Amino acid sequence: QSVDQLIKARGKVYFGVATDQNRLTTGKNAAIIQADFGMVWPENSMQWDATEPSQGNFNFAGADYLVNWAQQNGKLIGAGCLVWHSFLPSWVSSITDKNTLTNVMKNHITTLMTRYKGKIRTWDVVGEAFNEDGSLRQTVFLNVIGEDYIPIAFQTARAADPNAKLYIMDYNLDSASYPKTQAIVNRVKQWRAAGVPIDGIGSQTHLSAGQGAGVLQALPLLASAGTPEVSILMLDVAGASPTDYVNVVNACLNVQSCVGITVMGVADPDSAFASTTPLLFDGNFNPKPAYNAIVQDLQQ
Repeated sequence: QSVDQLIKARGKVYFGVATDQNRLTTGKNAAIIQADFGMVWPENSMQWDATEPSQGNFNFAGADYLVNWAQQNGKLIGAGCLVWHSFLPSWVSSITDKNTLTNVMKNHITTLMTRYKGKIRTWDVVGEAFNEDGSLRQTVFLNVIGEDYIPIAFQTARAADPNAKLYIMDYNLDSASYPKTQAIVNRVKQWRAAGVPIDGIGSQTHLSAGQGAGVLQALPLLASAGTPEVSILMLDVAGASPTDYVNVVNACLNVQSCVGITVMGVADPDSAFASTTPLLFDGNFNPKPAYNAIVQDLQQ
């Protein structure tokens, strides 16, 4: 049974998954995505180091394949991350002029978003901008441009494709008493009051065993920032306990503005954390107990 169809029946937009070309051509990934998921994200093919490995010169072969596949199969598309220190090529992190880096960042955003204009439901514009104590992470963008880089990125993105929902995303937003959770709420409220077009907060939900329960309180706190949408993305859970997965799903159902959930991958062996077997399908592409528990939870 399709978790995407069932979550849509409960009033949400999608249950999605991250993938890319060589997953769609191997294993049983394409068949599972076709049957069970409503939205696809590029795992790597839209990141900066994959799309702009040298200045002004873009690589789109991998991203084009995924966008075309999604359109042919009637799936929604999410994409990202436009500005994320973890996937920056060296040529960007060696720029020291504020004007130059601003133009480089705007060109990167505008080029990617224009190519797929109108085809992408959600863009992750800025990722992992916060330290664990809630201060802003001292990346090349903060050091060279200053805190204005976040407003600039979102303004540029809105102009490039007004149809897309624009998100900021971060991890370790899984507990309501963790300082980073309240910090992103504080800053997003301030940015939206200044007219910055942040449509969503995406919570990168990479969980250890037993941490699902905390999301029931953290996700409503994230929603208190007043963005139109929030989402769970990059979801995986060490051990893949049904209890942890059901708690995350119910957090989504309890938060009106939470539009859906994206899991990090299909089958355990293709996880970056494969030894923790943290996904919903096993190494033989069989649905795991957590998958069936989600199905039952969505039907009750």
